Amino acid sequence: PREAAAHWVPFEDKANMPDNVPDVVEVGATSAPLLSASYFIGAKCKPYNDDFMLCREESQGSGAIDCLKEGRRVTRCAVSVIEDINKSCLDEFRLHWQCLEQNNHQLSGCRKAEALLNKCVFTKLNLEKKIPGLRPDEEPVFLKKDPWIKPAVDDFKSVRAYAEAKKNGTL
Amino acid sequence: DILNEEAKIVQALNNQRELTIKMHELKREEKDYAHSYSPLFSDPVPQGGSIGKAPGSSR
Repeated sequence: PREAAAHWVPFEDKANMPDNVPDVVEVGATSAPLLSASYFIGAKCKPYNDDFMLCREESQGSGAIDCLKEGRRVTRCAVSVIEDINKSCLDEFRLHWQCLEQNNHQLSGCRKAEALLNKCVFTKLNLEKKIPGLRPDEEPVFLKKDPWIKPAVDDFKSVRAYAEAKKNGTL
Repeated sequence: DILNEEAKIVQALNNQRELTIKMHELKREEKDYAHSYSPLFSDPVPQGGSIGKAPGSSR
């Protein structure tokens, strides 16, 4: 909660989780893949994440040890989402998060690869990207045409792929 | 007629003596949080500082 300052020393511990806790696959995705697939892991794994945080609320200060069984399932279902999005559109997912590698991981600077990825995942993985808390007669911001805030440099691969998807008629 | 006017005054002074002993007991009696703090917001429970709040921090 507070930052380490004044000569902090990093240390690691070679040790293992005990016998009674089963093993769990951990997420190997990085900040641009994770920020890319954030909306789709939030769309598929809403009740599991909600179960985890609601358990952690109900057992106060228990915290760590007593809702471990449910933090298993949130990691498992998000790994399921990212495996499925790899096998579905590895190329356009890659186009998206390689765009997000530049521009400070700003989501504002990568709209034209984001449209391709959202179409490809809604077509095949059939998850939709939505923003809740947004009452009607308020346009969602990744749908609007001529935004005020445009990126400095459109990346070249996604402009070319966006024009090719115009020409194919899939868009 | 003078002994009765004695007894009226002595009754009126034992009334004041009991009045004082009561009003001295009423001070040292403990008082509710709704009377001795703000009436509105009668709980002492804080829930203070809620912007980046962690679930599980309640107890």
